[PDB]
Amino acid sequence: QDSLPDTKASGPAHSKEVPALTAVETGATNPLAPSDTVQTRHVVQRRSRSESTIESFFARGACVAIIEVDNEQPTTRAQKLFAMWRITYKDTVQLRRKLEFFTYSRFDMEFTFVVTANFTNANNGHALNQVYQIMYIPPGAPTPKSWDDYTWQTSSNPSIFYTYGAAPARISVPYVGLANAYSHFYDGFAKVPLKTDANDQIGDSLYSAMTVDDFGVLAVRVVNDHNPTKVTSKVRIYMKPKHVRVWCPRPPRAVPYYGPGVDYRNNLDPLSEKGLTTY
Amino acid sequence: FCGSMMATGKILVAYAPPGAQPPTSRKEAMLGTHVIWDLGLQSSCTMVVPWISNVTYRQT
Amino acid sequence: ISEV
Amino acid sequence: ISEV
Amino acid sequence: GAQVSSQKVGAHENSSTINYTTINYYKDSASNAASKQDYSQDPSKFTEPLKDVLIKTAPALN
Amino acid sequence: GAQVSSQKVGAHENSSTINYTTINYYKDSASNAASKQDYSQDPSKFTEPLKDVLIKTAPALN
Amino acid sequence: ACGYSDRVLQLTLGNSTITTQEAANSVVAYGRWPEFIRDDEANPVDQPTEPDVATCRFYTLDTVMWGKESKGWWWKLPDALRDMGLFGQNMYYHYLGRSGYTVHVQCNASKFHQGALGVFAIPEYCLAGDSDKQRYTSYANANPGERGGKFYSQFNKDNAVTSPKREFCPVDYLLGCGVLLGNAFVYPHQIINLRTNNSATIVLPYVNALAIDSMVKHNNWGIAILPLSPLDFAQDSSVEIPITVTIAPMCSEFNGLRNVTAPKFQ
Amino acid sequence: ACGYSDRVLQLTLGNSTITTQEAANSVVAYGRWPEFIRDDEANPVDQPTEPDVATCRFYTLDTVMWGKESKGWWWKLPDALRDMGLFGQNMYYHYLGRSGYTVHVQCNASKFHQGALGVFAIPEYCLAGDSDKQRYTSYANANPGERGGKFYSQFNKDNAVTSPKREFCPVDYLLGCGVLLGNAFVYPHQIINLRTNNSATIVLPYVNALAIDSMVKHNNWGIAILPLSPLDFAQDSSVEIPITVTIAPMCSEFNGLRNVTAPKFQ
Ligand SMILES: Cc1cc(CCCCCCCOc2ccc(C3=NCCO3)cc2)on1
Ligand SMILES: *C(=O)CCCCCCCCCCCCC
Ligand SMILES: *C(=O)CCCCCCCCCCCCC
Repeated sequence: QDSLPDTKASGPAHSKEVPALTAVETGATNPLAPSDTVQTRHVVQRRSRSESTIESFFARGACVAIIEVDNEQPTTRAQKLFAMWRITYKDTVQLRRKLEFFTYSRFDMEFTFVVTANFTNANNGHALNQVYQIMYIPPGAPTPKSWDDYTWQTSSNPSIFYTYGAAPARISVPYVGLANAYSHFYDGFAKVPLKTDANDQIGDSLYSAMTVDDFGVLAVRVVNDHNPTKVTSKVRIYMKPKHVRVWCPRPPRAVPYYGPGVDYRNNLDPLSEKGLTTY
Repeated sequence: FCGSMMATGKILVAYAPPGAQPPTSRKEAMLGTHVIWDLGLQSSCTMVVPWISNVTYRQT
Repeated sequence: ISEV
Repeated sequence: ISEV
Repeated sequence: GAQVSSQKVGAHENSSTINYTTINYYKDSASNAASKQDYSQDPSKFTEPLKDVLIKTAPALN
Repeated sequence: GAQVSSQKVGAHENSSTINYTTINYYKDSASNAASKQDYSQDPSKFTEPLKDVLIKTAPALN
Repeated sequence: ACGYSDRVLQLTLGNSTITTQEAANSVVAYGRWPEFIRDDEANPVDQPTEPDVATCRFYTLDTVMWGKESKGWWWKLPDALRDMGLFGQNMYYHYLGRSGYTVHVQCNASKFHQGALGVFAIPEYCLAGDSDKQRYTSYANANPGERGGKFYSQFNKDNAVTSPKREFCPVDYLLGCGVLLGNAFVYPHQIINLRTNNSATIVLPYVNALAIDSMVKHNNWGIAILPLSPLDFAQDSSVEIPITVTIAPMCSEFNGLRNVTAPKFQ
Repeated sequence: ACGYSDRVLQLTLGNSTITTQEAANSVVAYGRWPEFIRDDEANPVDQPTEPDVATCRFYTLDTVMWGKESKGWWWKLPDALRDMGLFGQNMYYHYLGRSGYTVHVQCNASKFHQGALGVFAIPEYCLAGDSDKQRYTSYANANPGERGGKFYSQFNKDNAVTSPKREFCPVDYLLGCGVLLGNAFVYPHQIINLRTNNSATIVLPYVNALAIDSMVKHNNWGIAILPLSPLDFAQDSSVEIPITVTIAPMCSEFNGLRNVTAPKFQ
């Protein structure tokens, strides 16, 4: 049973008890029900808050990133034969704003990968089905310089081998934070400038940034050797928090996001024009 | 200490938890976690660096 | 089994 | 079954 | 090791308590789906963080 | 023949002991997944391979 | 019984006592009183220092003036107290420190004056900056100490790309952080509406994603005071009354002792 | 049993550990270990501050050199420690302070070196002065801090009546105070005779005519180190070995908190 409270039948009043009057200076919100200020009937309440539970509010796979990777002939100028993405919920706005209703969080994370591909050029023959490698590289591990160098041997790093056309790839991740909860907001620095420092560059940090690499990166490549004709692919990453817990509520972001921190730049006018005595 | 047995000496070894100026003088080093090693028949000294951190796990 |  |  | 629970039935067919079954296949609890049977709490730590919480029929200030 | 064990639950949903189930399908134990419930031991055969192991508060050499 | 009241309070911590004959009850943030780190939530293994009465007592900060053009003031904790007696010393001689706080905001005027102050206790109060440059506010500017900072009615972008000020630019109706001020009430708070009360009293627990952290690197709580309704008196266009903030550390403990941290505040 | 010895000691206080493989047992002055002020001997009514691990730990002073002409060195407590970390701060922010001490004197040399140091712990070590002028040694000169002072082989009277040095003139065989050094053994003491031991360890109780007093105005204990037998080695006429004094405050408590005392040491 998760239903809300029944409305109580309430009659007329002529008393020294005054629930309608209060003082919001105290910091508290007046605990009033309709029966405190109007005559009410008895209602047996069946409605429920099942869908607004923290889990139910976040129980949805959100698009957090679009990684583009090519399979073509290895030439000698900059190419996308492999790609790397810094793991974050912040290249996208939607889930970011939902998570930001709270200061701290703790959860397991589900990653789902939708992979799409197409032909780039009108025609140089075709391509056989591609296998994609998605390698997790935790902070410290060697990062690839080349689409097929030794790092891809992935002996200790976790990797997904996705076959094109198969159902979207899916994995789960534990609560991997260094703290007892994830900090959606960090008012402070990773370094302090000391009076005894040589340059004053030594103690300079980014405000509100914590560890430099936070959760590491995802390195994506096409395992197949190149066809004559070029194939371009995109890996869309869907992120879902599960077994979620949250602490300290915050006002929602009201103006557009300007990078990873609380910084605003413009469209600082969220509210519309409406006349005071206009319905 | 891999010196001769006829050799004597007292050494201070220290650990300063993060956040301040890295010690350039024994005077500053004395103020943190430290062991004053006296050389003698027991050849070796052990300083334990205690887990003192803010986060539950540090990065490698 | 576990019936809840 | 075997419950451990 | 199967887990059996009642579903909260919304629209009922013209046919009482209906159940569903759940079995975890993996060792890591991170691998698990969501139970979605989530308990609720009082808003009071946010709506009434007062040292002397007062009864609504009496004066807020006295 | 099903095998049932408790998971060591890390992050808990707002809902206690949770289990998982395992069934070997093949005759050859080589075919089996890893149980990952691995016991630990003393470093002593490496950290203290001494014939007369001594107590840390007393002189190493005497 | 006898004659007691929500409006009349005495607070005593260490050798310091506060009285108030016009309070609006008092707030305990998130319903949690300050406490010490439990053995089963403990993380640094070394024996902590608990200075008690010498640090857990009422430090009064420099008074600010509230006038008709005042847009709002802000402070960060522990930063506001970094130079306050033995609390400051303990904070700088140790790598780690945790503390709760009793915050007492003071603003009296008269039965004929008008105005309302929104006093807000914000966990992790990250503020917005100067520039096109993101997350660029410098340590020295992010931390004003006792002096605190201010809000502005609008966003003046620091244009000088050659020698940037690396300062915050806190806009009032955006709570200085990209959200709307009207919603800041989800934070622990009180209102000083001058017809009702002299003062505000908020008790803050230690709030963090960790049991303890570096007080020098990170502020746990932000105190934001904004005029929800502007000051006014009789018909005198240039009215001015004082606002005094008095703060007490509570259940303060420290880990990681070594040589003193001397931050460069220039 | 097992292998234990009078010569091998470990001392641990706070985050600091001392080891010694060549000690001559250790002394507890007057058979009294340091303790806190009991409720029935208490005199200031205000709740004391007990900083514990942050102040009751081993502060090492600047090393002095012992050579063939060295006549002796002296220090006063708490003065030697007035600038030592949080102990110094606690001492200066309070009107009252009491503390016991573990004193560890360090001087190693070699099986072929020669010499003997008399290490003495003196209650109320009043020293003699410069002049024809009685009780005239100035505060700044009476208190050298960590640096300590020295003894002299004879009394050189400060003659310049116009601009007097207002210094002590401690003569060695008179223990710097009008008595004979041979009798200083009635004081808590140890001897560092180099063929026998590296170090001396004396544990001092708080000794006074009061349960607590002003640490800034008055020193409780004096540490006097004199060469009872001169340093010598092989045939080298200019031998020199270090003497290091490491001291720990014990059961430290403080009363009368207010603004910091800043003495003028010039
Ligand atoms: C800040 C912040 C960040 C978050 C979300 C944190 C999630 C951290 C996950 C870290 C690990 O991510 C992985 C992603 C993919 C894979 C993977 N392995 C095989 C291929 O995909 C492994 C780890 O919440 N707050
Ligand atoms: C408890 O689970 C005992 C009953 C098991 C009934 C048969 C389950 C069939 C599915 C087993 C999945 C094994 C996955 C590793
Ligand atoms: C013990 O295992 C008895 C219970 C079996 C429950 C049903 C299992 C269904 C899976 C059987 C797999 C057979 C594989 C060769």
